[PDB]
Amino acid sequence: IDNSLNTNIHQYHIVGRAIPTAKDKNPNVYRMCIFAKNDTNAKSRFWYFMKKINKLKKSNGELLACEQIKERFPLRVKNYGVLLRYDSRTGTHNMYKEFRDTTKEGAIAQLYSEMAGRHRARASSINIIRISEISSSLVRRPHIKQLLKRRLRFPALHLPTLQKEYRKKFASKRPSTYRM
Amino acid sequence: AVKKVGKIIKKRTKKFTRFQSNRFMRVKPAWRKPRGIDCRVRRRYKGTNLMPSIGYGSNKKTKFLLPNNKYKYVVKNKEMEPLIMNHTKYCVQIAHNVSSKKRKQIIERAKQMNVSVINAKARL
Amino acid sequence: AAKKIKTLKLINKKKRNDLRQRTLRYEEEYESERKKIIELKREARKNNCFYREAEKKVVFVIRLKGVNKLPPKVRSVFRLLRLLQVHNGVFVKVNKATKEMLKIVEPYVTYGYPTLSTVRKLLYKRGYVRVGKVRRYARKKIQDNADISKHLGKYNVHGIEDMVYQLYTCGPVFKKVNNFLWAFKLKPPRKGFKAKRHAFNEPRPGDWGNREAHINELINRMI
Amino acid sequence: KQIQKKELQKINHDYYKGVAKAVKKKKKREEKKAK
Amino acid sequence: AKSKNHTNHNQNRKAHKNGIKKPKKHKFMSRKGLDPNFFRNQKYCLKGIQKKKKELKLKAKQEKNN
Amino acid sequence: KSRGKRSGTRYKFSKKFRKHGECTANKYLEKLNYGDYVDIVCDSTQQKGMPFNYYHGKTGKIFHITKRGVGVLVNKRVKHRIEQKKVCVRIEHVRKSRCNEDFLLRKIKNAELIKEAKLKNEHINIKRKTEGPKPAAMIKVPPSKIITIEPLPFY
RNA sequence: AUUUCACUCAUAUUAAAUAAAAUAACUCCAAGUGGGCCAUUUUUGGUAAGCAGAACUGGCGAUGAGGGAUGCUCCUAACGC
RNA sequence: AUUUUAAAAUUAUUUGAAUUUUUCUUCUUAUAAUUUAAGUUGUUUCUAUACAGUACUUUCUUAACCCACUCGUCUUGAAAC
Repeated sequence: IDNSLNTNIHQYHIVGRAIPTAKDKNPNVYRMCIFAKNDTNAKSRFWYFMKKINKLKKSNGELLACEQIKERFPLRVKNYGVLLRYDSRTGTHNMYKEFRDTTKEGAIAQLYSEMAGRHRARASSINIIRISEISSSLVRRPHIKQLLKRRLRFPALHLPTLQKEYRKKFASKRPSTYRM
Repeated sequence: AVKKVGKIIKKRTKKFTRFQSNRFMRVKPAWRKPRGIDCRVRRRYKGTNLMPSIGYGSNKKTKFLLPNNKYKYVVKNKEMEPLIMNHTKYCVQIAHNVSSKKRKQIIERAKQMNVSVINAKARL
Repeated sequence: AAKKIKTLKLINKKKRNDLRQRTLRYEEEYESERKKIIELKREARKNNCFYREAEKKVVFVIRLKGVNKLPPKVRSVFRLLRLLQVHNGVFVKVNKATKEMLKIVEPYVTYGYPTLSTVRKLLYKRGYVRVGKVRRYARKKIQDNADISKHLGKYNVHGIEDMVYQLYTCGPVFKKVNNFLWAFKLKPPRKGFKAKRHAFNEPRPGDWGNREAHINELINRMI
Repeated sequence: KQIQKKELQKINHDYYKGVAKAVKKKKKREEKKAK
Repeated sequence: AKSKNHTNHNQNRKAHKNGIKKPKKHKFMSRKGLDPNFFRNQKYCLKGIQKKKKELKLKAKQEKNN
Repeated sequence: KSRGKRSGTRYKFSKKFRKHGECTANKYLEKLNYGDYVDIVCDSTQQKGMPFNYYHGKTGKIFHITKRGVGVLVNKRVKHRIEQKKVCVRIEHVRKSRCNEDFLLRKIKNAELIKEAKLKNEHINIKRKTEGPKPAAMIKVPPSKIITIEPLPFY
């Protein structure tokens, strides 16, 4: 495990309720699972979603439960379909994307990197929705379709990345990116 | 740089010179506080004839004492009576307006008194 | 004329033994609280019911920005809450009014729930005490119990672990202890802040705002 | 700790079941709103 | 030469530099010209009570001083 | 260029909607005492005995009573200091306040509670509560009423 | 309405909170000042202006230190050695 | 030279007890010192076995990395073309 390699996203589960009032004796308790860096950001984003959908904020409400959802199996290969809602500089769109990796945390991190690279959509301008595992049959994007062939194999054209211990400033003769 | 010698701890050397006393003869090296308006030194620009302030004053526990670990005191003709008791604390200097005969007698008395003299070899 | 010395010695011994018993009861209370919270959460998960713990009622807060370029109301609230330097820190009781006035200073501060080890470390390590006469306090490190018994022992809180308990639990004595305890001077972080210019709860990296349980980590480098 | 482990399995299972039902209901509503 | 015809900048800061001064709030307020024909009676009231109290004071003083 | 008496009262002094006509025939019957706290409200049906532009909405106390005039002491800000000002207004415009009915009710409650509290020799936190941190307790909710929430799509 | 007596209304945390709240309050003598400007936000005239004119606040002037290559006002931050 | 003391701890005795159940287990009855108490003390050299020197302290001149716009002035704005 390397801190540089790993990201900092954890699935969080939040349950909350408005304070019981005289006008409405028992309010409908709400529950929702979201992705964030840590529990404080999870609570903030949860309450923001509350303020946007249901008529309720911090002062006239409170929390009930705040837990962390971790994976059942960290070393399996799955496929994830996630719906989005983001806003461009000139409009607002939604779109559905696919991703393949070990866990929902990595899937969300990969998705955020994808958005930043492909649409310059900054982090605060994103909304995740209805992320769910999907079967191999029902994947909708060919660039993840071809990954699940019967028996994959390919070369290793990636250039070497050696340690600072040996990234010296001089050498004996020209190396080769061919390698194996 | 601060100079450290024994117990006397001095924080500054290079007696400060007046601003612009380099390229103007009429301005003498004696320091003054330039008043000016856009006079640079008052504004305290980065590295240009920094001015004296109270913070450079040495410690009063060791302030006036001379590298001899001993305060200096001037003498004129025969005024050695108040020096007998504090011979470990006060060194004696002959006043520059003393003739050879009087200076000779003073040096004679002081040497047997066992008190150091600064300008022992004056005018001889 | 000499009985006084021995009488004072027995007084000191009695104070020592009483403080011993006090800290034993306090150590009982802490472990009792931890056991109770664990068992209550387990029971909640066992049944179809949920358990939430109330806010910790005491908040440690640190100032982040300098002195220039502040709104007059902001500066007045800082001077009223005793955050004078740029790395001073204080404890505050939690009330709706206090939180409301903290709401108008949130952008320039970082506030959260203490936790016990770090409050103990702050009291022992960076703690300083107003000692002298009123308005002439002449801040002085603790190093002892004589002065704390002299001025604050009247309310029977003489000692140091008494302060630890009286702080970690919202008890009878705050307007005395917090007024007695000089504002904590904090060292810059061991690694550094994330972004002074952005909120913590923002998805972008940032620091200012509400950190709740996380403040202890950053205090452990503040020290 | 096996009894608590069973309980935790059950509660997280119920959470995911609720989420899946929400997904299915939203999908059905989208299909209805399609035409 | 054009001259700025008005400003109110920095006025509030100047006011609060010395702090917003408060009136001293003394206890009694004078009755120089407030609703006469009532304090006209009140002055006689005070004179009468003072006269009775002081005459009793002098009576006690004499009967104790012989 | 113009700073007359009623300047800039096109709406402030205007009587509110469906409130025209003379002042209520019971407002004359209020009882006033020296030392009471009072509010100043400029009504427009009455014309003489009128307050001025700034004083609408302020408070004060009663220190002068005539056949119909009422003199109220007010703190009016001027630059660097506050100076007392006595304003003479009329009964139609003046109006009994509520700034002290809370404290009066609190005092009455104190008188009728701490009497028996002292009789029993009990100490109470008679200072106002200012409810802050709620306590921690256990609550129930069946799984049949937990309604999830999820962000909404676009349209 | 006044005076004098009764009686007594938390006061041991102090009639809510928090307060390097008495660094206060007052009185006296007196200099300089009385052409301002920039910045986020609000806003008047003019097409616009580094324009003319106002508004709550902060700065500059009265002030340097690190950064923006460089800059009277930007960001961090205000200075004993 | 009338708080470098008190206790605080440590060792070695002794006292009764205790408990997490014993070689840093704790609480003192009584004893003598240690210091983690009660702001750095010791050891070996060199200066050096000399009376002015190449050492040692200092003044001055040269260079070297970094920085530094002619002052005084009226001015919102001065190094100013």
